[PDB]
Amino acid sequence: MLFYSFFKSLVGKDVVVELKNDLSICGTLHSVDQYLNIKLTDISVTDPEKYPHMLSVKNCFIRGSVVRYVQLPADEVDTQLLQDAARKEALQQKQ
Amino acid sequence: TSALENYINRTVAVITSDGRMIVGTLKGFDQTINLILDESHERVFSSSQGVEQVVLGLYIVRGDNVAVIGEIDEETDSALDLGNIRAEPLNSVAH
Amino acid sequence: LPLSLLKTAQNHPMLVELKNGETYNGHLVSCDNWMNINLREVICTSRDGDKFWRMPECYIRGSTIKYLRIPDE
Amino acid sequence: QTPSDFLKQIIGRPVVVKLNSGVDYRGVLACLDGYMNIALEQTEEYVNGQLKNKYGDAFIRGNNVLYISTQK
Amino acid sequence: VEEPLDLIRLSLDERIYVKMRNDRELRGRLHAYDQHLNMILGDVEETVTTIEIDEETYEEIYKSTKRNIPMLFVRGDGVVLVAPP
Amino acid sequence: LPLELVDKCIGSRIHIVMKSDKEIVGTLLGFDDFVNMVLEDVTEFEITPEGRRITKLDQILLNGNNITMLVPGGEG
Amino acid sequence: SILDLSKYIDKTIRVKFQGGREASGILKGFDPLLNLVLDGTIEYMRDPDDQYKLTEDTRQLGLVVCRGTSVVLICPQ
Repeated sequence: MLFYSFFKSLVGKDVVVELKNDLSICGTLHSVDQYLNIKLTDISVTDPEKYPHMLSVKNCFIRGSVVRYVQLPADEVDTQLLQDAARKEALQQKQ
Repeated sequence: TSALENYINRTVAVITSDGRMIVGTLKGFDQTINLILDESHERVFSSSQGVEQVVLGLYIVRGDNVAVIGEIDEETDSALDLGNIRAEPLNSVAH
Repeated sequence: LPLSLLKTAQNHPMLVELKNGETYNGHLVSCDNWMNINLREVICTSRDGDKFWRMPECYIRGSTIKYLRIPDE
Repeated sequence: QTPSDFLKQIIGRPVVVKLNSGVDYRGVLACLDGYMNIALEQTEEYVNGQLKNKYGDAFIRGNNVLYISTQK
Repeated sequence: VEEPLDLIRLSLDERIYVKMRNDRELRGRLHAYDQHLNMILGDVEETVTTIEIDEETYEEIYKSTKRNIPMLFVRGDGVVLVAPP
Repeated sequence: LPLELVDKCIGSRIHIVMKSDKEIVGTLLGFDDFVNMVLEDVTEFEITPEGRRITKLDQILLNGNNITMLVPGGEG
Repeated sequence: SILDLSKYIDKTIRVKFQGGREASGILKGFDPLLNLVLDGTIEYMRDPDDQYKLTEDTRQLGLVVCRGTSVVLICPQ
């Protein structure tokens, strides 16, 4: 519930999501689900352009099971609120 | 809500867990990532033999294999672009 | 909608390709909500084309199914 | 009841936990849970010899851990 | 009963190193964590280690690549272990 | 029933072979609703190298997520 | 649920698992969670050099129990 809320609070910002097959795609987060699904609008390739798989896709829906790394700016996330939410979730999941 | 209702009855490219892209049209979708598509064709063999690119139609891809699905800006039916075979093969999701 | 299409695919030919590269071409006769398939007259062949054995009935789990090739009809 | 009684009588004893990848972590089992999660300090790593020496508490998830056996 | 998740939550906002699959490591301040081992850490540094093989003598040479990020979230499916540096 | 056989196999020797080329033979101490079981003095042997890996004599909790086969009575 | 094991409660079946290993034998008991208990179990592994000649890498176990969580396919024999 903490990760879905963190994905919902970061909607509308430009971030780069990396897949398990070393593919990275940058775009604006449009929506998120309970299973950490990623939806990127205005999707583009990263700094290497060695993967012309689609090359004409602006909206990409990627599952949460394939995403390995999600790079985000530090100004778009608060450390103390995320730490308090993590400390609450660690007590709520175990009880 | 991150749903695949916007990609129904439109051209879309789905990536498998083995690292293979397939362009088709998702006919129906559900709460699992397993989806039924039509007019499935590869993209790594379209530059060598266009007849061998179209493998089959109306096949169901499982949810454990589908990694990411991106929508294409198809203006009309039977129109596709951006194909190449001189690119590096993508790796698998397992590492 | 994939589950309804699989339930409506009774007595239809199909080819189930597993995650381990094994392929089974048969006629699906029973389906469940967890994508479990029960097919009649299924022939099992490998990824390289080597046929292993033939069975009059076969049961394949949905967790071990990678792809399902159905005809255009 | 019996895995809970086994995990209850294993706190403080030194144990080695082998994961699914084949790496083993040996040390004093400080904390354990019902989902096979382990937290052990001073855990040495053995895959093909000595791989890494830990000076603090090392955490191993239960989803990738294969087995855990007490050292004697 | 001290849980391992409650023990990992006591090391919040401190420098830690997480070893993941495919011979990768990350070092940084763990800002958020959950029960599924998903970690969102600020000021992260990732190191990917590879082994090159010689064509003649077949000797293994260890090489490393390093990258930095201001903030990064990683799922718990790929993370193998966590430790202090 | 498989669960009745697993309950009757407690207290005696049993071998649990995983999905890979690995097995653990020892005295079955107890089991739960999950396939993870407790073993006493379990010896681990790898089949594809065909050799023992570690000989521990204690209470070992083997997770059943990768447990493939369970044979009471040990090997032959 | 969908596949009734009562037709195979006294017949020899072969079950292939997700891990690549396969077993063959006469099933003696079944479970609603796809767990099986069979007597006279012969287990064969999956090797890159042993594809058609799978009779060399075969081991015997007798009375064995296979869990339904790792079962991938079942076939009559």
